[PDB]
Amino acid sequence: MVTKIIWVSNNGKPNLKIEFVSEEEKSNFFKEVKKKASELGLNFPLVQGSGNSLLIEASNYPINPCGCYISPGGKLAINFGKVELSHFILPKVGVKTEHAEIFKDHNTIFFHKHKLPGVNSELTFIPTGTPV
Repeated sequence: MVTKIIWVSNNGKPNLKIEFVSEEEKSNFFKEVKKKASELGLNFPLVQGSGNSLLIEASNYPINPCGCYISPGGKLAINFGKVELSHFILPKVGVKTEHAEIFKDHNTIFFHKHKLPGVNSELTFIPTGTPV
């Protein structure tokens, strides 16, 4: 699983760090997400961080809409370019309605402030069928 996500700031811009239980899981996610982005004609700025982590880098509107940005209201937002990429990614990360505003026919989510309030805030996930 994705163990946690972290709002980080790199070179003054918001990124989302994504940690995995293993390097194998990280590598599979990287490959699958890059494949899906390519099939959708998108340059999705998912980059390597470490053996077990990746980063989603900042958006570059209007050249490339995909990536992280801070919304006017101060929420960490991620634009996935197309709804199909958001739909593909979110269940693999574990992001659900309790974590973010998610719209069925739109390409962008907004993390709730109370879940990810700022830089270096972390959000951990519950493994699906974990015993008490």
